[PDB]
Amino acid sequence: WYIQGAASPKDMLILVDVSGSVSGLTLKLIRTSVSEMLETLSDDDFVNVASFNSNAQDVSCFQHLVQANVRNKKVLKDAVNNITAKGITDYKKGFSFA
Amino acid sequence: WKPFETIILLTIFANCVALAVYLPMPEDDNNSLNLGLEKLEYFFLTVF
Ligand SMILES: [Ca+2]
Repeated sequence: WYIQGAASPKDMLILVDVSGSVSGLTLKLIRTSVSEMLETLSDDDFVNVASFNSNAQDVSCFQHLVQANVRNKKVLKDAVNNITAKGITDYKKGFSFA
Repeated sequence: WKPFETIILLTIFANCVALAVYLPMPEDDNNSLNLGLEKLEYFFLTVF
């Protein structure tokens, strides 16, 4: 209730950095922030989740911004969890894909 | 004669600073100074 009147609905898009340097304590922290970030999202809010390491793939099956209802968010919170860090960081292919 | 004994003693001190400034990163991840430092290794590999 606080959130819907805080602000206007929003199409967000979470990028996740999956380069090798992140693996460790930091990688562990990211999977819990994104799940946390989602809690914030609402049905009126659309959201997808991407991830980059020298190529930007998209974390799940979706490929476009989806309604971020209870179900869709459940899919994204279940694909954020299985991520493995490997590879070169590329912020240019990560923001092109975004 | 005199300085070839001391330019190759100065080359080797420059090879020990290039091993020092290397920064090891996990999982094959590299910043841009580690890439220019493996281009220095080739130049230190032929002088020796
Ligand atoms: Ca990195």
